[PDB]
Amino acid sequence: FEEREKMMEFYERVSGARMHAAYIRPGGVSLDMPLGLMDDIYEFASKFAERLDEVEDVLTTNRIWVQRTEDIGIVTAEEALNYGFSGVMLRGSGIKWDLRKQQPYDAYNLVNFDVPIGTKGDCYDRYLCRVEEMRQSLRIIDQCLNQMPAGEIKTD
Amino acid sequence: LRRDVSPLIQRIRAFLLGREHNLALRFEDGLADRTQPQPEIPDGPSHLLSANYYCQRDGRREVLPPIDLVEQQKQLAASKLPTPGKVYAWD
Amino acid sequence: AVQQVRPILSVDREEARKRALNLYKAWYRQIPYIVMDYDIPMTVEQCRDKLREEFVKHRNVTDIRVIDMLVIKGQMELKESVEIWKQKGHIMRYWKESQDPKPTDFLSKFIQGVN
Amino acid sequence: PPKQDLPPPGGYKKIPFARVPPKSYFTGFTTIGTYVVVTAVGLG
Amino acid sequence: EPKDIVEVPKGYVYVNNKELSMEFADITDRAASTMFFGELLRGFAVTLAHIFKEPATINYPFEKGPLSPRFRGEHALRRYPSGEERCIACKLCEAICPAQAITIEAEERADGSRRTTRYDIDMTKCIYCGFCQEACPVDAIVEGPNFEFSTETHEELLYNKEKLLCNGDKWESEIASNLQADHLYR
Amino acid sequence: IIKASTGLTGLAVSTNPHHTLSALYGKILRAVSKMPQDASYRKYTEQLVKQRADSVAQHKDITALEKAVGCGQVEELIVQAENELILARKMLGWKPWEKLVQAAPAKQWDWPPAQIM
Amino acid sequence: RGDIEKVTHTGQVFDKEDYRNARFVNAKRYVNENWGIKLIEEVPPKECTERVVFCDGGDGPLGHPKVYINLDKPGNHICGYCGLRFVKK
Amino acid sequence: DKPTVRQPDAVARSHLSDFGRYVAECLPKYVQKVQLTAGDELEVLIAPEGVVPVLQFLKDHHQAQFTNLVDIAGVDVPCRKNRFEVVYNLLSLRYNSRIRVKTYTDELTPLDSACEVHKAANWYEREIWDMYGVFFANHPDLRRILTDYGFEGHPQRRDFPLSGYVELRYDDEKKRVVCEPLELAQEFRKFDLSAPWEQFPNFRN
Amino acid sequence: QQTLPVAEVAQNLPKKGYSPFGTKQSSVAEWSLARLDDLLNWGRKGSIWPLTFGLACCAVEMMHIAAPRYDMDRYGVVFRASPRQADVIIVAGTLTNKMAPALRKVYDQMPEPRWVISMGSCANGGGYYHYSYSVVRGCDRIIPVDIYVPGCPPTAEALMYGVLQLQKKVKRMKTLQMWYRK
Ligand SMILES: CCCCCCCCCCCCCCCCCC(=O)OC[C@H](COP(=O)([O-])OCC[N+](C)(C)C)OC(=O)CCCCCCCCCCCCCCCCC
Ligand SMILES: CCCCCCCCCCCCCC
Ligand code: SF4
Ligand code: SF4
Ligand code: SF4
Ligand SMILES: [Zn+2]
Repeated sequence: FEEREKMMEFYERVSGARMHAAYIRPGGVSLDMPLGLMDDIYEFASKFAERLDEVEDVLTTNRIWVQRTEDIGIVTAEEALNYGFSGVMLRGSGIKWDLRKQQPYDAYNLVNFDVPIGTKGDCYDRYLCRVEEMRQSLRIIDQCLNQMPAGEIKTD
Repeated sequence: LRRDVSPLIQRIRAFLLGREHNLALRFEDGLADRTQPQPEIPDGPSHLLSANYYCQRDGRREVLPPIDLVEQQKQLAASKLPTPGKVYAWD
Repeated sequence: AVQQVRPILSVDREEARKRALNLYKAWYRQIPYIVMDYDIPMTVEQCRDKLREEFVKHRNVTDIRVIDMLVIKGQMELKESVEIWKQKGHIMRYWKESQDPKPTDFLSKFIQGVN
Repeated sequence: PPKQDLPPPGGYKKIPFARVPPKSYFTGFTTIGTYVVVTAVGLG
Repeated sequence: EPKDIVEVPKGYVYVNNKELSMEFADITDRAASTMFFGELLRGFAVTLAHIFKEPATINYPFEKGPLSPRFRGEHALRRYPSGEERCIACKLCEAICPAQAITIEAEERADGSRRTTRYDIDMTKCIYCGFCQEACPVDAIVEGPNFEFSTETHEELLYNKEKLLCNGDKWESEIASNLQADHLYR
Repeated sequence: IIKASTGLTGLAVSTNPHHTLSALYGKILRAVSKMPQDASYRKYTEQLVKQRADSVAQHKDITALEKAVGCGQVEELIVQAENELILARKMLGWKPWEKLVQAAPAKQWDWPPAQIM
Repeated sequence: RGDIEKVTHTGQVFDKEDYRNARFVNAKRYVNENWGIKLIEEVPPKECTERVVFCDGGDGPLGHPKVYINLDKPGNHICGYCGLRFVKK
Repeated sequence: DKPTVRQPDAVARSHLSDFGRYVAECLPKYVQKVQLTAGDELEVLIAPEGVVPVLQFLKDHHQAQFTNLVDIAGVDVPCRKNRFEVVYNLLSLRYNSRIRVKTYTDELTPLDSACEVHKAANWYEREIWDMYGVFFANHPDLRRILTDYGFEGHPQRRDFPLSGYVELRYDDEKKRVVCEPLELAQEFRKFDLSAPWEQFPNFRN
Repeated sequence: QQTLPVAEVAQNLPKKGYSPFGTKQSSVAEWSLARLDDLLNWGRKGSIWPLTFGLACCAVEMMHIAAPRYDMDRYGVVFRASPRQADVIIVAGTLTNKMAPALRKVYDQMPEPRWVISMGSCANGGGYYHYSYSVVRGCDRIIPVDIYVPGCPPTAEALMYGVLQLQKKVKRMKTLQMWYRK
């Protein structure tokens, strides 16, 4: 949550509110990003890999976390499809389905990333899937900081 | 330059972390300036004053009521089976 | 006039009357367990009188689909009263214990306010 | 001058995303052998 | 290297997909980490390392957190440099106030100018969204930098026109600096 | 030569997928043979399951069958054939080939609905 | 206390017999000392030569929308946005 | 080109047109009208009595494997003879598409529950029971899910007011949270935002 | 309305002191009861224990005073799960019709002394859901409120402003001197 408070500081920098931004609107965005947000977001994305490495060194390898997560809450894939599951609870049960890749929207098809798929369907596979979505979100953040064009911020 | 512990405690922390340590805390040298020069937002594709008319740019009027497909086939008509889309293997 | 619709749990009026009497029997059995558990300031006889008044203000309807919708809603309140699923603030809502009564004569309504 | 908020030319260096492991010092045979040697010295 | 149970496709990553090695070296390694608490000692080592870090705490209220010139706080009514209040009673801000906090009543002033006679903001109905800041054509209503305005009483969180005018008079310098440093973004 | 896992929990691997698929396809033919010939659903299901049965009978390898069908892995093909068998059992009783059970009411599918017209 | 009987710039004051002055025995009444009328008639009118003049609030993009005022009619012409007065001799 | 105007997908239009004609050919009894709206989405307007088999067909056909039922949406149109309409949104992972199945329901007419087909509807129709008040026959558990336990009426029905009929406060002579008639401290100021000039000439026919 | 004094006037004024009841009260018993009240209010404004309640989005901000930028444990403030082991309930979020007896029961089972912080616009006056059917118009009409944190999401700076103003309210709270003058 130290890093999460850094991202709400970034939200306050771009929109003026820490949490409820009112920023993304029909027809683009309301305001252009201020100058110097690139260096701040880049420094945060450089340090966040090491922060996740420390958090995974504490949480992921531990026997108590494994005994509290693994083989617990196992959901089958046909139950996931029949009960209308979506997202990580689909992806943790082995089903290869990510809406950012199959039906792309808002320039997800010009950026490249990986879709994490679980195997067993328990809590541990979904936790590892969430950490892998975190790291692939860092990759997409890297690509979007690498390329952006100069132009308008909203439709005309 | 930056506030930290003495390098003996830094080496102790780097040994106990299992990796080389980069400072999580932000500093004034690593961030951008709070006062920036005043920017100029560039114009988009249709702020040209000569060529554009709204009738060629009106997306709200180019929509239509939904098409009755049986009626459309009846008007326009007077192998593999139809699929809703491309086959994706999620297995 | 005439209309052909799908029924709700009953074909004729006699089955709907039987379902309403089953509601009255089940609510009668559920009232002494409501009184001892919910911590409400209402005697069992006052609860049964309120149940009778709730049925009396719905005696006037004649349509079987309206009657069966009332049966379905009364069964929902019964299921929300068998399991406790509620507090004492919502059980007393039938009695309207906080609303001060308003007069019905035209002189007192003229004196008090335009409503 | 930066008239709009843009990345610098030449691009950025690569943001890390992979998990690097921490430094491991103990092999299991080394751990069992050091435990046996330390226990024998302590019993002496 | 441990083998893979299911061969991964291109562009996908499988977690918990590596088969556990049945050779003697890996079994002895995981056995030593089991009975001698290897990952527990690694987690304790990481935690003891982060004891020696510098705290991220700031000494409130002597030290206050970073902010932005676009920050949304207390509503305020600006005035012109000549001293006349900026608001011209056009009721755009109340028409766009999505929780209907603003209440505007107006009439012709004695000099003929179009002015308000009642500008109320329910601050308990506000969501601090800046739609009145964007809707205002003469830049009268703004979100001031103030957010330390917690009250002991619910009635003090219902701003009158005079309280908003006092907020515009009090917070004039920072609001002027923010609208100097922010107006070409909008 | 057998698949270690499907990469998908809840479905174990199948020992004999070919006989299960052929039995389900024969049961789909037996359920669809009671349908009237004028119904288009019978013709579409017969074309589908005849193409799938020729794909099963032509290919003896499992992954070659999965590539030749192209829908997915063979356990999901068993799941699809079981679902279509349940459908072919149900549509004999649901009777879909007849005319409309209910005609269109006046101003039922008009948008915007508030107009006088 | 004189803030209870003070009159705001909208011509509002509570009467002495009103019950609504009982809310001000524990919290003082807020009356803005800077009335806009006095500070807009303290500004002298601007003498101009042209037949029409433009007003934009004196700040550019931070003022009001730019409007054009005709000065052929004798007298003081008041901008309807900011209240600045123009005159042509 | 036209950068402001949204560019549609022609191949998705052709695939959904062929599949919509396929659905209208497969079920002549229950499917009432197949339409293809702007934005490449297929709407299959059906009879009420075909609420349960058609979705079952869309669960179980080989070219219709709509395994996910993402939500069921109810729209209250009081001007029609059958008032409510019920919209089933289904997602197909095998063919990577979506379909909408729309039916109409009166205030008293049942709907056959889709819980035998899709289990997510096990709560979703419950929401349509609570917000609108349509009875779902053969439901394993039909109760109010989102409103109060002593709540009377159905909220998202358009005959229901926005602020409700009653309010709740705390009362000390009864030591309870009590129910009172609704009085707003400030009323909801209704804004007349109706368009006096028509803008779209293609929707008056 | 008064303003903050000019630095010459501020240099003219003496120091206020910690005690809000003054230095001397011209009686030995009044001075002893005032100092006992000062010690008691120091023990009470130090480490108020808020309640794990968290109705809505404003709660996510509540963890930003848990998060190490702002650190509510520096002030003594520390969360406890049970309402019996809590001084404060931070009503923060939308209070609906189903949560009226829940909030009343959780507030009533909490022991005296009781101070309630109303964080967020929904808890203050309903907010963006004020005109709806299910939302109670603020949490004042069910339970008493001592502190009204006004932001919709408050900044955690603005939430700790409400917490510090509650600590100043407890510092001015007088019971033993009231007992002597009752
Ligand atoms: C300066 C000090 C720094 C360190 C301070 C902290 C010290 C370390 C931590 C202390 C305790 C921490 C809190 C409790 C944690 C409990 C964890 C736990 O037990 O988890 C259960 C887990 C469970 O094991 P698991 O995680 O593998 O689970 C899978 C296996 N099943 C399900 C079958 C159990 O770990 C253990 O039980 C491990 C064994 C613990 C007891 C040690 C047995 C030693 C046996 C003798 C060794 C002989 C070697 C060979 C000799 C040959 C001679 C010829
Ligand atoms: C695992 C340790 C085995 C040996 C333990 C005992 C070692 C010492 C034995 C006694 C030695 C006496 C020397 C005179
Ligand atoms: S910030 Fe938004 S909610 Fe607050 S007064 Fe302005 S328009 Fe209304
Ligand atoms: S939008 Fe601005 S000028 Fe118009 S009524 Fe509101 S505050 Fe006044
Ligand atoms: S006051 Fe604002 S942030 Fe808080 S619960 Fe309500 S909407 Fe969410
Ligand atoms: Zn002007």
